[PDB]
Amino acid sequence: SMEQVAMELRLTELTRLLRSVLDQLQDKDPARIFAQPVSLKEVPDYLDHIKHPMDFATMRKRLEAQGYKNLHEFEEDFDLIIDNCMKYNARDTVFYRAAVRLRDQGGVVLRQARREVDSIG
Repeated sequence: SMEQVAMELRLTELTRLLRSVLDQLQDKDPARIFAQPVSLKEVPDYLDHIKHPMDFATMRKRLEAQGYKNLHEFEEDFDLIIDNCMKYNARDTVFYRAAVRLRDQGGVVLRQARREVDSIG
């Protein structure tokens, strides 16, 4: 139908906007701490600690499958990256500190994305 197409165009344009958001967020992680899944070869007990792992590569796969229906879902995944790290790692670690900086800096990017999504429908 024409409505299904129009809806698919909306999802495509959301995907385009989320792709730019994701690039902007990932620039706030220049050390690449959150680029890839925590290795279960190198942290074999990780899933005993963290029940829903997340990372930027995993978000990118979902994005490119148009797997985010709205900004809330995308933000949920970004928040998992930060929150998982802040639980697994202690406060006095480069990992925890990198998460805090990503959260603080990403907040700005996400504040305007919310406005752009409400604005452009």
